[PDB]
Amino acid sequence: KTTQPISMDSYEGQEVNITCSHNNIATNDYITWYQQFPSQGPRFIIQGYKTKVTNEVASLFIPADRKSSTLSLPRVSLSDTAVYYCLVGDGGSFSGGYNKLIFGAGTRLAVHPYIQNPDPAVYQLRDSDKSVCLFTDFDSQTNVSQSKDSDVYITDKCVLDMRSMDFKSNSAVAWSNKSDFACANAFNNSIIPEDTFFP
Amino acid sequence: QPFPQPELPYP
Amino acid sequence: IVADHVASYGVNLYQSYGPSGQYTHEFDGDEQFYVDLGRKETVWCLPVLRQFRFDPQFALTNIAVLKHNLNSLIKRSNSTAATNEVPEVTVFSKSPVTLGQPNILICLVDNIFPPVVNITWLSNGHSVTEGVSETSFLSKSDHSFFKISYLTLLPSAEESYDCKVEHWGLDKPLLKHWEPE
Amino acid sequence: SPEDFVYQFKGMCYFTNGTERVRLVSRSIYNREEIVRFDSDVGEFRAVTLLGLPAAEYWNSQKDILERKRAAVDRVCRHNYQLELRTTLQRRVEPTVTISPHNLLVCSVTDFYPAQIKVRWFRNDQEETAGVVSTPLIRNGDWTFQILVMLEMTPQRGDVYTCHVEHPSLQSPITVEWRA
Amino acid sequence: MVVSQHPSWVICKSGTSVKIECRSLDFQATTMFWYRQFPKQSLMLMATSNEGSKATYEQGVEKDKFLINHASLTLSTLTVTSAHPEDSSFYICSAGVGGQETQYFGPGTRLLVLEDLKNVFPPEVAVFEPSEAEISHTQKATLVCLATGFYPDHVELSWWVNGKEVHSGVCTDPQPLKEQPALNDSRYALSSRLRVSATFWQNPRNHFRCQVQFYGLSENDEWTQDRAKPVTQIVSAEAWGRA
Ligand SMILES: *[C@@H]1O[C@H](CO)[C@@H](O)[C@H](O)[C@H]1NC(C)=O
Ligand SMILES: [Ca+2]
Repeated sequence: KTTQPISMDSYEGQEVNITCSHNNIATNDYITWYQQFPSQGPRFIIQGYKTKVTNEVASLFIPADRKSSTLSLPRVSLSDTAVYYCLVGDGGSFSGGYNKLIFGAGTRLAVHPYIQNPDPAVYQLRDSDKSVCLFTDFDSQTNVSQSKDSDVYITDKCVLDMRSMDFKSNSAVAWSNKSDFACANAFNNSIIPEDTFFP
Repeated sequence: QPFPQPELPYP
Repeated sequence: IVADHVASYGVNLYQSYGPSGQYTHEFDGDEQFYVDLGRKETVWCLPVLRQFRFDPQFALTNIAVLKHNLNSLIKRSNSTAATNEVPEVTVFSKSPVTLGQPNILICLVDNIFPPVVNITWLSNGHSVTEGVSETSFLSKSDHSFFKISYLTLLPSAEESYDCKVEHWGLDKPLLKHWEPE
Repeated sequence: SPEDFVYQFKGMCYFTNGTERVRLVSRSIYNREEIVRFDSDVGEFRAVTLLGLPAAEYWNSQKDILERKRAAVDRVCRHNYQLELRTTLQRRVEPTVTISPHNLLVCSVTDFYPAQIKVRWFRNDQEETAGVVSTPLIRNGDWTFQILVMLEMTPQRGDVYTCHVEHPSLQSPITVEWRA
Repeated sequence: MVVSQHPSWVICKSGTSVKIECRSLDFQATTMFWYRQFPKQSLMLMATSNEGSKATYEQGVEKDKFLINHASLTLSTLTVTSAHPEDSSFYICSAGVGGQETQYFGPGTRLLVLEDLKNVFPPEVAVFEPSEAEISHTQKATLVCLATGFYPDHVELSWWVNGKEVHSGVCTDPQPLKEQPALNDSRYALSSRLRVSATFWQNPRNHFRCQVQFYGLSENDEWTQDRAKPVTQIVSAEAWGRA
């Protein structure tokens, strides 16, 4: 039915504009948008017909020809990382009409912090013996990779928000029971930046 | 096709 | 209220008595179509309009909304039922009376509330069931209704017809007589 | 006579100057009393009765319904009117004129569509102003009409009475005369 | 407009019938729908229903297996007769005022059908105290938790500080990684982080506890194995602060 971008990656507090393409749209059809978080039911954001719509969550833009539409989010927050589905149709027979709402692929959005002062380092945490390596305080442009070895386990980078001091930071955890595995070699095949601390 | 208008529920 | 053309898309009805329900579409007063909630099919009262299609499923769900809405209003109004008004009955022919040529008799029953009526054609104490047709309850500005009952017949010197109207807003049933004169 | 509780929904559409003026008014009735309505000119559900107030406050609370109802002017009224322009607004039925007598003279104009008609009474090329009684426009139901125009008079030899009828389906008025 | 779905997480054997209830909570559902989502796919409509009756199923999917009972203006339940491993999917229901345009989706039910429940195991929770090198440099302490060896990934991780749930400075992976992706019945692994002030961790009065809620086979679910029963439990790990 509709075509929208495959995925988008943006920084915090930036205006994100997802464009839906629907050339074969019918006169009596609605433009509806859903926000799905993994793994839960989708959230109804906005809906429109021919005119511009404004919500607490986002804003819908529809031009005169109706050949395309654009969903604009104001200042994207770390919480806005979700799958955004665009749907066209009058709601089917129960509303009633031919054009029934069918879910498309949707745009996978991901929101990232913006780190003005990075401090990349790998720390070794021990239990209260087995230990784990922590790759934290690195920039959002720095990417982590999965392990080649089956005994070595590496997790994907995630962001933690500390609203007490408005501080944000990226983090990655790695562990292995294999002999010998060190934290100096743990994130070597990622590859880590040149300004990284190893104690 | 003739398009109608629906009635909403009462609370 | 002032307009060249007016239409109702549509005329939704649901009542506690029965319980009964009705779904129609009207333009300039006359009925375009009615959806049968029983057989789940749309029936057009005009042949030129038969070309279009209207799915019955909408009427089926919309009437279920009015089922809850009527049940909601009974609790709110501390049980306040409709006031039985006086139905106006008039019997006339469609075309000028010609003894040889066929004609259609019309029994117009106006000012109907609640929309619960029994229109019966009588001919020499006998009831007429052959060649009869009734329009659905048609909407009015005063939120009442009017119903039309037809009778296809060939006029005769000894043949006389009557229209018996039974309503809750009558002390005795109303009967309007007709003769070819 | 048992208790009957009736609920109606009249999603009406109004039209003037062709497609230049369109007004959508959807009203909810209980029993014969209009409790709540939605005019396209106001753009919000406004209660008529105290019984309408809990629905109107609830329906105006939800922003999603507002956008769908505001769209109904184009989605329902403006869309369906285009279908009417090809069928109902194209329907034209020529009327049949018959005069029946004498002190009384009735003009029976039967079976015609649309409802717009202009029937006149003439007394030897002179239009009669007073002494004319007309029955209201009678809806037959089957998309046809009829009007009964009666005229009180006095009889004179050599006087002809004409019934002048104007209708959109007719290209010229019908010259139906009754000799005395 | 809010819609709920019970049960949230469900695990059963092949042949067992599962009743997923759809309820309208702050409105009266005119039309209630049903959707089906597979591992990495979009939502698919199964059926549409109205009180009292009846279901309007879509296509390619039989109604022998899927039973819907929309009786009540808020209730509609879906039954999966003679469950098969193929049925293992995410099920979401909708509710409107009414129609598909006015629809509001439920939280969703994650279904998991097995030939036998011998593959089910509870997680092994382990909390790791932050290194002195981290606290010395960043002036922040990150408490790293680790949940390992659990099948299915029907788990909820939460951080608790001094007997109360915390959400500030918390990070958890959205997807748990497979420990043995080579096998079909591979156990899962999920890790979480918790960041606090250097002064906050170096205090011994503060108590940090990683809590993992696991959903498994319960009530009437036969267990003949020598190992302990992997019932819906709450496995947790804790560690106190130190100067
Ligand atoms: C119509 O006729 C039925 C059957 O005789 C009767 O039960 C009902 O009361 C009548 N209704 C009216 C409006 O008189
Ligand atoms: Ca002509």
